[PDB]
Amino acid sequence: SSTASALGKLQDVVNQNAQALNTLVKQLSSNFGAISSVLNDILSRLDPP
Amino acid sequence: FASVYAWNRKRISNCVADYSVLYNSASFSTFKCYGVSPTKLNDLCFTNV
Repeated sequence: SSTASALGKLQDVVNQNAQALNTLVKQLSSNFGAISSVLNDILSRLDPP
Repeated sequence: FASVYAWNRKRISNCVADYSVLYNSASFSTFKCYGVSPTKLNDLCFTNV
């Protein structure tokens, strides 16, 4: 009831999962060398070639 | 007009620009645009010109 930090393993697992998912979602916003990170903009501004 | 070493620079904002009438005229010898297709110049609203 009183002493904390006795459940490090479960919290560590949850942290690993959440961090992996968060970085996967954040990776979506990168530029990757293109001119924009959102596909609706690039489709609606350029020519197909 | 001016020379090449004292080129006039002007701002365009708070106006309704029509590019189709400018484009369809054949008086322009060359009209080559980068990053935007001229045909789709009439569906984009900008910040400053």
